[PDB]
Amino acid sequence: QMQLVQSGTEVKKPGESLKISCKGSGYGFITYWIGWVRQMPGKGLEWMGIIYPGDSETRYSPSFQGQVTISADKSINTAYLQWSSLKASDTAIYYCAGGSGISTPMDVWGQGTTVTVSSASTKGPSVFPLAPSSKSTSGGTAALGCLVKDYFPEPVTVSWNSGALTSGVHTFPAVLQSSGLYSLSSVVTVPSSSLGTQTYICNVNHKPSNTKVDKKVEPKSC
Amino acid sequence: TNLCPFGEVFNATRFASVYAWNRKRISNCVADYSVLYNSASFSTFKCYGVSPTKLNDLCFTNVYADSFVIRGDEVRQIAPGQTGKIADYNYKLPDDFTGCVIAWNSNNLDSKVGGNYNYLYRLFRKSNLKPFERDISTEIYQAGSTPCNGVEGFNCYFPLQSYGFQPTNGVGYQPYRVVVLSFELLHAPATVCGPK
Amino acid sequence: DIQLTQSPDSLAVSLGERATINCKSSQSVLYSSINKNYLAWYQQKPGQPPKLLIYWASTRESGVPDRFSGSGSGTDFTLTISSLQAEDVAVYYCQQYYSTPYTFGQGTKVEIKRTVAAPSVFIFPPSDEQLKSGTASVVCLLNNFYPREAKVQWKVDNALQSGNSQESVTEQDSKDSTYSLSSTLTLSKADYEKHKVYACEVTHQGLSSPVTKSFNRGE
Ligand SMILES: *[C@@H]1O[C@H](CO)[C@@H](O)[C@H](O)[C@H]1NC(C)=O
Repeated sequence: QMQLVQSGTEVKKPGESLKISCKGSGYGFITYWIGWVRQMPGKGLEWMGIIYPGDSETRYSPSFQGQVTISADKSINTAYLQWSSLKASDTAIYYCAGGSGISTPMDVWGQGTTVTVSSASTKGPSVFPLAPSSKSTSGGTAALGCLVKDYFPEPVTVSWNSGALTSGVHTFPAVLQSSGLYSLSSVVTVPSSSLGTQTYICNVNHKPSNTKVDKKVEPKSC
Repeated sequence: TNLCPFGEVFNATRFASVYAWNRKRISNCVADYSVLYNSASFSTFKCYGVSPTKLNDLCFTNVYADSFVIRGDEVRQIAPGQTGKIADYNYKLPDDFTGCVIAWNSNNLDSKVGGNYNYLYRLFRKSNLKPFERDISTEIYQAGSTPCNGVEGFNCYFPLQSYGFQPTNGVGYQPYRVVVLSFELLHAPATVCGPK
Repeated sequence: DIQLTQSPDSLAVSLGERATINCKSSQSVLYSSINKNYLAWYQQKPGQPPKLLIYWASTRESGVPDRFSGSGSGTDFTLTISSLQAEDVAVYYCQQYYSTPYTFGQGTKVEIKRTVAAPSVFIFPPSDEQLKSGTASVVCLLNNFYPREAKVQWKVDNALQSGNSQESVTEQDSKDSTYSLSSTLTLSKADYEKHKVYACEVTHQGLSSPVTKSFNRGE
């Protein structure tokens, strides 16, 4: 049995060259044909092309002919997928898959390499409280949260009470705003009686911008 | 007793000229295809229509092991849908081929100081071979208007040329031994199976 | 150049029931030499690579449970899950590997179907802190509801707002098979302070009548 391991996350500006990689480890490698699949955000899979490492025999899909270059280096068991000039539309996650033959199912997959192409610069998030309404169902449950707004690139981590509180939490998927910056809100349901007695803090971490922020959410003075 | 005799096909001290290619039929034995792909001694191992990793638990009516010798530049030609000297006049594979084209540099075995000239290839032929066709005819090729009456000269050539396999030749002019595993499944009994 | 069409796009199925997905190929994918169709099925879950379930139209890849079975011939193929399990919530793609270029189906989204559950609705005014920065975000939360379809209408002084809002939805929950949804109304500090009543009107199959939660600016 063998496995494939891809290069890490990329974040580039339109016009930059890029070359992501896929190295295979395990016996039975001389046999494997290595293909590239693209998955755009929220979309399905699209087969881009396949290469044989042993002699660099390269077959493209019509949609990616001369839009990318699949290459290989049999000496290190590594397939490459490269652009000369990135467009913003190239923003996706790129899987390499492996079949032990040409006209063979893809048995083995890489973890995926996330590529983000955007004219946006690294920017740390701004954290705002979604304060619980004081006027809420007194015997039932109340909701409160954080708005993690205007950051780049993805991703951010949002935990609650330094990781203590996970029950009843929903961290929504980021949306790409028309500003090219991402934005996300994390909410939690807690007993309304606990609004006076328990401290609620959301912890936001944005590694790219080296931004660690703790925001206290409490019922608004108003 | 009945392991499939790939040992004597691959580790055979004599290989065949490509035009006069050797075909061993495989029947009535258990085939350990792991020995093959776990080997790190193969330049090429392009399989078509079937996964070597997934057939040491499948069965077939007949398996054929075709062996011969060509130069590195020409191993690319041992594949469905190719053209050239070797593909068209020596060893052709069908478009819907199912099997494995395994090759390795044999410069240590099939080269000599003054040039080894035992390995030949068909240079001329009136039409291309059909898939798995084997021509060993030494008919003088008629290139010109006037027919040769088995007489060699201007526009009338002996159809076989020799490989000039010298140790100091560049990779691609050096010899490579090739084995082509091909697999058929009819509605007859299956006799070639994996250990699983 | 072979093309595949999957159907349906979306498929909701109660726990322990049968799910069937159809792949229609524009052309046959039968290798003559071994009587086998060159058609594969993949499972893909959120944030994960696709996983090979079934190859040669009907052979199970090793370590695939019995409840997955593949079938069909010529151009009409089927992936079938008897006994849908919580862990089967995923997208399923068919792929032909008869000839390059290989091609995938558009994909089939598979959800757990459970009893209707109405959303708990909550509305959050913008923070004083955000208003200093000169934008205002009004958030509406629909919490733990099934199914996913719900109309969210923003109302600003009783005027329906349009195209200044984006929605966002959770993965179906592992334990209770519900979705949660956030509608986020975005406007300049200026435009925020022109109006009084910000309201969020939710229509959902589990609500006899559309529920509205609202707030008056500065309370
Ligand atoms: C002979 O071929 C077999 C493969 O069938 C292999 O196990 C062995 O290493 C070969 N002998 C050599 C390289 O001397």
